[PDB]
Amino acid sequence: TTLLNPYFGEFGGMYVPQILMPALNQLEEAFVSAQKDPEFQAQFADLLKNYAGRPTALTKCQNITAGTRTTLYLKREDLLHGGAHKTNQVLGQALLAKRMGKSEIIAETGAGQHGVASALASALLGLKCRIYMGAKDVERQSPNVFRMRLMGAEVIPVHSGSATLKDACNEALRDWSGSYETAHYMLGTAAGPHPYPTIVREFQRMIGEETKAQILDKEGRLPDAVIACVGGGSNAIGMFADFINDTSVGLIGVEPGGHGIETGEHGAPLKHGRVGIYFGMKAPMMQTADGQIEESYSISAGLDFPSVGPQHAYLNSIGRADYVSITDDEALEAFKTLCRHEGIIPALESSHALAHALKMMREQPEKEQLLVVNLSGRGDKDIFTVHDILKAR
Amino acid sequence: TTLLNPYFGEFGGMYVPQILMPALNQLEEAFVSAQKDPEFQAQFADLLKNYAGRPTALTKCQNITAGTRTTLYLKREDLLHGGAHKTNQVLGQALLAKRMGKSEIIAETGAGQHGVASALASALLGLKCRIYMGAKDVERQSPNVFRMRLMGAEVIPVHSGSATLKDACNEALRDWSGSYETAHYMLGTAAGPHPYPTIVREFQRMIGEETKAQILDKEGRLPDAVIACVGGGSNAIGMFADFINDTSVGLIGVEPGGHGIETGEHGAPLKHGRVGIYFGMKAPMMQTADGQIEESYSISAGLDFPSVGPQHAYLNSIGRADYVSITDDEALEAFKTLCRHEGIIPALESSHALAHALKMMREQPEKEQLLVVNLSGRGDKDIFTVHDILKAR
Amino acid sequence: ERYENLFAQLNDRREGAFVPFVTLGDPGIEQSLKIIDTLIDAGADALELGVPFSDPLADGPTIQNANLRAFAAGVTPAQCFEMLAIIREKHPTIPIGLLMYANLVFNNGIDAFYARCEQVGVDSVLVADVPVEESAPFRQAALRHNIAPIFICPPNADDDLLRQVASYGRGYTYLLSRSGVTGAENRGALPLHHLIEKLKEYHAAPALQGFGISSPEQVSAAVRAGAAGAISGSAIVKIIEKNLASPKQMLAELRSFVSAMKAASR
Amino acid sequence: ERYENLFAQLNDRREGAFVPFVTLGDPGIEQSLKIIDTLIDAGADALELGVPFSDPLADGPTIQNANLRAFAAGVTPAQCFEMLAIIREKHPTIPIGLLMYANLVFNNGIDAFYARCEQVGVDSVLVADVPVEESAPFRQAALRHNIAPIFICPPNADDDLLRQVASYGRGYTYLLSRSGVTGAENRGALPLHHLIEKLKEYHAAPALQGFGISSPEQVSAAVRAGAAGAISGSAIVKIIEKNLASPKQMLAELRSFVSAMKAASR
Ligand SMILES: Cc1ncc(COP(=O)(O)O)c(C/N=C(\CN2CCc3ccccc32)C(=O)O)c1O
Ligand SMILES: Cc1ncc(COP(=O)(O)O)c(C/N=C(\CN2CCc3ccccc32)C(=O)O)c1O
Ligand SMILES: O=P(O)(O)OC[C@H](O)[C@H](O)N1CCc2ccccc21
Ligand SMILES: O=P(O)(O)OC[C@H](O)[C@H](O)N1CCc2ccccc21
Ligand SMILES: [Cs+]
Ligand SMILES: [Cs+]
Ligand SMILES: [Cs+]
Ligand SMILES: [Cs+]
Ligand SMILES: [Cs+]
Repeated sequence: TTLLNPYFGEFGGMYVPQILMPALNQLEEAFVSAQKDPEFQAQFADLLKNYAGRPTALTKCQNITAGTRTTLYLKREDLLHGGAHKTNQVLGQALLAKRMGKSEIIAETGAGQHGVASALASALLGLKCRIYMGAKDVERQSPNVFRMRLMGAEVIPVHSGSATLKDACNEALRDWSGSYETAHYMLGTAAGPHPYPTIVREFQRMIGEETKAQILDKEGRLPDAVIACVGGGSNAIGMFADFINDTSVGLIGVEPGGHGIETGEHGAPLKHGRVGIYFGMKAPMMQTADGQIEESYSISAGLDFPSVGPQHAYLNSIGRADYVSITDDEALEAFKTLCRHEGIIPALESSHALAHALKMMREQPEKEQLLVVNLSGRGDKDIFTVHDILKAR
Repeated sequence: TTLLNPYFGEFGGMYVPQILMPALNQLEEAFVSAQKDPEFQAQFADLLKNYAGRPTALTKCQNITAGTRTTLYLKREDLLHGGAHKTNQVLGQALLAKRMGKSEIIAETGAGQHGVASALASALLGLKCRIYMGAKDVERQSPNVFRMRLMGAEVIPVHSGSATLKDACNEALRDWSGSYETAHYMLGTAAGPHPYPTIVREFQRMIGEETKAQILDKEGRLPDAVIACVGGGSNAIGMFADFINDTSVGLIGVEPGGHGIETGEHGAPLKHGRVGIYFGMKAPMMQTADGQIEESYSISAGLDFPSVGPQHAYLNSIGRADYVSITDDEALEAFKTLCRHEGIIPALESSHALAHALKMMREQPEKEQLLVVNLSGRGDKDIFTVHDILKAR
Repeated sequence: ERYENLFAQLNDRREGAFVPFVTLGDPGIEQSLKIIDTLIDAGADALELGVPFSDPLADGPTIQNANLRAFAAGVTPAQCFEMLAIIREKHPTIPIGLLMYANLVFNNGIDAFYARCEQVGVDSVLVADVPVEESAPFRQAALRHNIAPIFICPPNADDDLLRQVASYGRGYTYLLSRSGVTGAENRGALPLHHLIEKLKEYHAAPALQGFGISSPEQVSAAVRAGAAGAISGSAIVKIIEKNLASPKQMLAELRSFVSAMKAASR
Repeated sequence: ERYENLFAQLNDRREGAFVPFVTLGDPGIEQSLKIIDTLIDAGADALELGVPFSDPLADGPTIQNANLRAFAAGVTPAQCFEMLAIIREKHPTIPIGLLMYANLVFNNGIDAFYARCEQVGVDSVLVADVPVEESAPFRQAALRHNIAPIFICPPNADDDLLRQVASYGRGYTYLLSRSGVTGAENRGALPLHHLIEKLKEYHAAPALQGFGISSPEQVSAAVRAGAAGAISGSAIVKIIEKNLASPKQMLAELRSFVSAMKAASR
């Protein structure tokens, strides 16, 4: 029994060991209560505005779309304190955690942006933060490991499995299984067991709400399409949510194509996986024929995850939202293009969203279209990784 | 002959080879003209708002001042696109450069934040950017060298002299001497020959104007004091400017004390130097008895400069503004404190401003005071430098 | 009706059950089959057997490494069912319980899974990541194919959960000794007396305590608390891990442990 | 009145001036004094001498390194004035011009600086980073102590500047061959005929071209353009740099160069 619907059509649920069900029910209750609480909302609002830096800018590109009839705006979540959209929802979850009398936070991280957000929120609001991060990501997203540790968070390298996000997720959940009484699990994406996909969306929805208000002011109408990368679905659903009932507005999610879908080394379960049960949810999974969970791959640590949030699987199934993939090389080109022609360094995750938007424009340059890319974060963390790759060429 | 006063009392002037005087006069003319131009102002405004991310937040600290009667706000220039206040004025100067038909930019950098700002503005607005940076700073502020180069700027290591900001300044000016017809010298601070100290202040004054409006809304009154670090004086004068005629408002500048003023290894010419002529201006200089320019030292590359802007020397001489120093170790402690108790990673430059504000509070904890620290930038660039130091301990 | 018959025989003998767990195919198919025969011979009242899964979320490193050893041996779910059939052929009456993760059950159809279970002579299935709230198609398909669906009664169980576990489950109730994940080092200390009596009140299948049981004293304590027996997993698996290079000494040490654990159940 | 006498003697002889520059104390005080005597002996009409400064903003690497060599030798402004006095003692009539940066002049008082200049027998001072706009206390103190204040006429000079340089300057006008900083490799190509005639019209002190003059052809061209002569700095200093280990060959190569450069001035 739950207060809210755990499912999005077939997808979602609460597939956790029985031991964690009361934790999840307590969290859902706290959330429903907080959402109705004007004091919680004012405090959340205050942190978002005066601490995080909201509203973020909506930037019109005026170089990269030259010679085409595409008008492109970037929603500047890269400008948010911490350097990614991740900060929005961790601030809400941290308030919920305190509201439930918890003094410790458990988080997983891949890009290290959620980690950094979990650490900064915990420093601010007086929580003891421990962070699980795959050994591979500790290395390829190193700047964020320094940032996290400087802010007093414990960072725990995970060497198991693919040594990436999936494996960090494993350890975080295993930990929480034994610590839920004292620790709140600050899940970093719109995935996992109910109520997380719902909570993460509601604590990210200001992205799309601001975008709507901003684009109306600048353009006098809604976007033709909003475009966002999909790691587990938080930034995309944050962008999409307020636009779902606006049927003219295309909703486009971009999964990591990795080295190529045909290689199997990708992170695109929504379009190239198969429904399964894992990480607390029934959702599209990369899995073997036997039902073992496949390891994913992406150049982008924040997208390198073999599953995806249930509301996206849902929104796709009914054809409300459309999902595509962009490869490493496509994402890199878009990374370079933004750097050199708009003076903005995007996260390699965000670069996937931009790459597809650039494809939309390039494929049909005389098609009149007003596009918004959610620039989920900045690429300071990717600096060395990108350098090492380009040098190797 | 000039349109505007080149001097602040005894300080300022235009001490350049005769060859560069027409460049400076052309620049002053372009500036006076642009300032009266509603189209220039609207475009500048547009870039600041929709591209840079202004207004920046004014964040109330609610941990670090616990147990004291100090209320501390941070003006969040660390949230600005690029990651420092530097971005404000480079966007104005870049517009001026175009307005003067220039297609190339020359800039010096120490922290690499002005460099990054000059590179990003040049990418955006279609200028060819070359950047002079001392070899020492290339190393201790490496993240910014990557950032600059990714954005298509040429970065030129300077090995001459102290291999820091001073020496980068030398090379930039020497270059401009031979390229002024095609290249605009985007000076990075409120120093150098007229009209730069005046232009940089006017293109940074929104910091103090926003701060004023923000503090009035939150507190119903003006600050007791605004506090800012002084590398060459841009962020501080940006903060100070709108508060100069508010005589109740204390204006406090913080020079790098380095290893200790008594060591001679510091960057505090305003309080511990001697008036001289160099870098196009008559200003406080670190100089030998013979009148040779001394090399400065600071843990902070962005403050490691043996001189200071003329308006600060002026504002000090008349006792409008007060200047102090903070050492490396003081700045580091403040760096750690903000990281771990407010969840904000400041630049080591900014940390000097914060350190003094923390001293104001700690020295007299029962003194009721409302303080604003200009948090000029974020400390992503200092991450490894700070780590390497703390590890060594 | 192997669980019903066992608990009837054990109560008749005023005795608790000892249930060892192993991962099927750890460290290889042949040695694992030998391991299982040794577990029975040493006095196992029932067996709990794990199908190697890629991401065992309810498991600490000991069993995590049991899954990996099996995978290193190339062990698939399909080869596990061949083993089970072979095990059932040799031992007609011993209850066999499976420890599953949901995806392995759901993968090629929940009904298809339980039908195969029955086909090979499995008696019960525990799905670690399927709480009572999500169990409907799982427990229905189980019952359709004469398999007992197993449910965990956690230490933090409220009354409504207790009554759900009592009604939904069959064969045995899994009484969880503590929060956390599997592990012989982490021992459950919290008294379970309150839960056992409530489960007996609601006529739940006989309770077996599991998680952190690695010593005979914990088996006896479990029995004296009113439980129908005790389950040891990680403790068993640690002996496999420790003796990988000494296959004969492995079975020797396993026999000793099971025999000691079973003795304490009396 | 050494400049007045020189230009009178040169015009009488239908001849242009050759003015070599060196940094005082490069590579050491002794060798530098020898260098200067060799420059004169080989036919220098006047001398331009630099006081080692920490940050020579109008100088390319060649002279940058001349300043550094001097500093490596421990050369101070005070030791430079000892040299000048010694140089003037030996050569009573040769005009001596100083190349200064502002801070060295301003340091212990502008008046004090020029008074010392006079005391040692210096004839002119060029302050590289003091444009006509900032020159008032500099040119006043110069004139007070019978020193010629020197001003640069750049290629981008307008009429108002020309008239300012003509009125404010004395001894000689510094005619800048090109924008940029000092350097023998970077040669000025832009015609200066327009500036020379305007300076003559406004009765400016005789013009000497400087910056990038490193060959006799450039000296002659300068003279034929109507200039009173030519200044070579970096070219001279490069011979010092090249022959640091061969002190005798240095003076030999210097004599050859100056002699060749002076010949072309006729
Ligand atoms: C800048 C940036 N942009 C996009 C994403 C992708 O995540 P979405 O949730 O928006 O789809 C990231 C992701 N970064 C991280 C990985 N997150 C946190 C936990 C998690 C589980 C499963 C999938 C994705 C995530 C991270 O920073 O930890 C990003 O940084
Ligand atoms: C984040 C940050 N905060 C303060 C300062 C100090 O400069 P102010 O001009 O605000 O006093 C910096 C400085 N960073 C740089 C050095 N700048 C640019 C050119 C220059 C000449 C002389 C003195 C200071 C400077 C830089 O990023 O290049 C900073 O980054
Ligand atoms: O391994 P220990 O002794 O802690 O007991 C648990 C045991 O492993 C268990 O019976 N079985 C095996 C793996 C697993 C996962 C969830 C629930 C039960 C089990
Ligand atoms: O060195 P070159 O031949 O380019 O000519 C310039 C010469 O160096 C000059 O006369 N003198 C020495 C250094 C300096 C700096 C500014 C103006 C004049 C000089
Ligand atoms: Cs903002
Ligand atoms: Cs366009
Ligand atoms: Cs994914
Ligand atoms: Cs306070
Ligand atoms: Cs300074």
